[PDB]
Formats: sequence, structure tokens, C-alpha cells
Amino acid sequence: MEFKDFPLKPEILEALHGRGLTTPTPIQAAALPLALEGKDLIGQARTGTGKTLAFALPIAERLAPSQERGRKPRALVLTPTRELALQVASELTAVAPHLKVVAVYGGTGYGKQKEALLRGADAVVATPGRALDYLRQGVLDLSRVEVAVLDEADEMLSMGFEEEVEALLSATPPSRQTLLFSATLPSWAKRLAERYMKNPVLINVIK
Amino acid sequence: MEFKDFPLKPEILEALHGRGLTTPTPIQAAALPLALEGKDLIGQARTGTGKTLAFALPIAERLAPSQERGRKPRALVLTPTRELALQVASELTAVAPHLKVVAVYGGTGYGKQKEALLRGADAVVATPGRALDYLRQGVLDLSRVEVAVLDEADEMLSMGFEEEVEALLSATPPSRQTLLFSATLPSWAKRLAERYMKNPVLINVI
Ligand SMILES: Nc1ncnc2c1ncn2[C@@H]1O[C@H](COP(=O)(O)O)[C@@H](O)[C@H]1O
Ligand SMILES: Nc1ncnc2c1ncn2[C@@H]1O[C@H](COP(=O)(O)O)[C@@H](O)[C@H]1O
Ligand SMILES: [Ca+2]
Ligand SMILES: [Ca+2]
Ligand SMILES: [Ca+2]
Ligand SMILES: [Ca+2]
Ligand SMILES: [Ca+2]
Repeated sequence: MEFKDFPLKPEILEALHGRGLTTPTPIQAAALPLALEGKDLIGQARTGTGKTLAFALPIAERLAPSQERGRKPRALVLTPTRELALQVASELTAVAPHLKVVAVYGGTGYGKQKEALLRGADAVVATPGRALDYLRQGVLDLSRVEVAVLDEADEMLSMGFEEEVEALLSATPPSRQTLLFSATLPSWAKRLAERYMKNPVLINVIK
Repeated sequence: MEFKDFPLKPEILEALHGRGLTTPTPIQAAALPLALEGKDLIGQARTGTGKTLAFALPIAERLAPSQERGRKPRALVLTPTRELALQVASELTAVAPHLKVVAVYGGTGYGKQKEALLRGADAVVATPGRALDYLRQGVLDLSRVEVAVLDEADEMLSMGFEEEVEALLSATPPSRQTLLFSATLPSWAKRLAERYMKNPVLINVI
């Protein structure tokens, strides 16, 4: 099946086509039918298998646009590094053109990021230390999050962000949809499924 | 998503609708895009999940009819018991009435089944012991199999069919699509996935 065969808004498909993307990768073709229906899932696949779109397209499809100034984000994506936060934000901006995506990460001051969050955001893509910093400061508001994504959960474990991640997830509404992506599925990932997800289906691309 | 969103022929859709079926179950929803494109999958699931239509629909869609006398089967489904073979064959006929489906199982005479295989078959749903007997005899020729399904692999393991199942898969062409259903993915199932499947996607709903 091609992207056009999936229940995706015309504007999203147009963006996909423009970016040279027509046919889902295996993780995408298996995950989208469930993720687009609002279901929780765990995606286990080598990096470069197309994991980002498997959660970006659900975020894009689920969220309607909003022009309301200072609005709080309706999606949160956590990633272990600044490099990945920038990459994921780029991709999500590109397939959710109707959404404002704000990236937050270390290696710079607070001022520009706070200014962005104050203006309003529909999705935030963040490293967990910086996100928790802003949560504590009152500038990142997670009370309206409808979709939470943990991207590379095993790297977030290996960089030591367990408490930050759990703290962030705990500040989101339990009504949310949660997607967890992790190449390996260590003990921590399993704890997260139990404690933060709703009967998620596991999709694992082997080889 | 609805069944009509998937690349299924209108007669198939009409039949599902006739039975009140419009909305795929989780395992069907996740499996069908890949299964209908000929890709290998492992479904971690038991009865109650809708796993049967997850492999029956791709068979029904893939295989055109043929009236060729003596023709060899193009789909093989292995199951642990007579009971399940009868159930699966029934469901395969329900969605693919254009295909000759032959159930092969123990606890009965050879004659009927051997006759049917010699006359020609499009799909065979078999228990592994009797299937291997027919393979040995040349009665069951697997050289044209396009889809191989291992239904309830844990039960096949628990009954002692590991050797028969491996040998039957070893006799099909590696170009085939293989779909494996195993509730617990024991070590044997992992062995099968490595030896007999190609980059399988695992879908666990239980
Ligand atoms: N459906 C697709 N077709 C072709 N390339 C894709 C598709 N989805 C993702 N990619 C690319 O796969 C690469 C790795 O993706 P990821 O696993 O998200 O890092 C990137 O170059 C993506 O643009
Ligand atoms: N999409 C569906 N909607 C409703 N019932 C279904 C669907 N798929 C399978 N079933 C039924 O679910 C029961 C268990 O299926 P199975 O898990 O294949 O043994 C059987 O009665 C099926 O016919
Ligand atoms: Ca950080
Ligand atoms: Ca920490
Ligand atoms: Ca369509
Ligand atoms: Ca037998
Ligand atoms: Ca044996």
C-alpha cells in the first residue's frame, strides 16, 4: 500500500509526495493502521528503518491546526540528543505543515526557546533534561498533551534520563496516546510500557 | 481502518460484509498492508484475535483460480490438529471459494485426501505428520508453494512436530511468503524465523 491508501489528510499526502515519499517502510506499514486509530504502540527497529514517520504522521493526522497565541503543545516527543531533537523536529515540521513545532535542547541558553514556547506550540520535540527544566520553570505546559512519543528509549536509558522521562510522562494527561520506539527493549522499556502505556501492540522489524 | 481500505478484490470485500465484518482486528490491521504485499510476518496471537483472516485474506487475494488437472498447491497451511485444519480450511473456503482447498489430517483414511491431491489443489491445510508422509510418497508436491503458513506453532512444538514442520518448509521454494503464528515465541520459533523467513516483521497483540 502507498501513503495515499492510508487515512491521511490531503495536505499531509501532498507534503509526503513533495518530499519524495510514496510507500511506507515496514515499520510504517505495520504501525500506521494502529497508531492512526489512536492506539498505543511499541516500535522496535534498527535506526534508518523509517521510525520517525511512524510517529510523526500520527501526530500530523491527529492534530488540527490552531492560531491561538501562547497555546500549549498537544504533542511531546522526547529524544536523547540535541542532534536527534533537531532531526525529528525537521521531519515533523515537514510532514505536519499545519502545525507549529518547537524544538528544545541543550548547548544554548534559555531565551530563544522560552520565547518560542511563549508564542505558542502545537508540538514540542525535546531532550529530557531541558524539557524538565522548562516544566519546572512553568514555561513548558504539558497539560494538553494528546500524544507522547519516546524516541530511542534505550539511548535515553544509556544517557541516564530515566527519572526525567518518567517525570515528563507523569505530567501529561493519562488520556494520551503514547508511542515508544526502542531498538532494544531493555528492562526499563518494559517498565515504561507497564507504567505509562495502554495495552500497546509491539511491532518489531527483525533483520 | 476498514476492510475496504485494503487492496482486496470486491468479491472478497462483499463476502466479509455479508458476514458482518467491516473493521479489521489489531493483528489484521497491522498485518494486512505487509501481508498483501507478499512480505513475511510473525503474528504473536491466539484464537480470539482474528489471526485466521490475517493469513486467509492474503491467500485469497494472491491466488487466481486454475482448472488444471493434477495441479500442485500454491498455499500450504500447517496446523497441529484435525480440528484446526477443518476450521482453517472452512475459513479459507469462505473467503476464497474459487480455490480448491484440501484438508489433510490424521485419524482418518488416506484415500480421500490422496485422491484430492492427485486431482489437483490450490491450497492444502494439513497436520504435519500426515503431510510429511505424503511429501515422502510424492503425493504432496510443494514445489509451487507461494505462501506457507505455520498456524499455532507452539502447539505444533508441544505435540512433537518440530521435525516434520522443518522438513516440510525445507521442501518449499525459498521465494515463498512465510507467515508464522506463535503465542510465546519459544526458542524453536525463533529458529524457524531465522532459517525459513526473510526479514519478518513481528506483531505481538497479546
Ligand atoms: N516511506 C519512506 N520511503 C522512503 N524513505 C523513507 C520513508 N520513511 C522514512 N524514510 C527515510 O529513511 C531514513 C531514515 O529514517 P529514520 O528511521 O526515521 O531515521 C530517512 O532518510 C527518511 O527520510
Ligand atoms: N474483523 C473481525 N471482526 C469481527 N469478528 C472477527 C474479525 N476477524 C475475525 N473475527 C472472528 O473472531 C473469532 C476468532 O478468530 P480467530 O482469532 O481467527 O480464531 C472468529 O469467530 C472470527 O470469525
Ligand atoms: Ca537535556
Ligand atoms: Ca537523570
Ligand atoms: Ca482507498
Ligand atoms: Ca499429523
Ligand atoms: Ca516429530
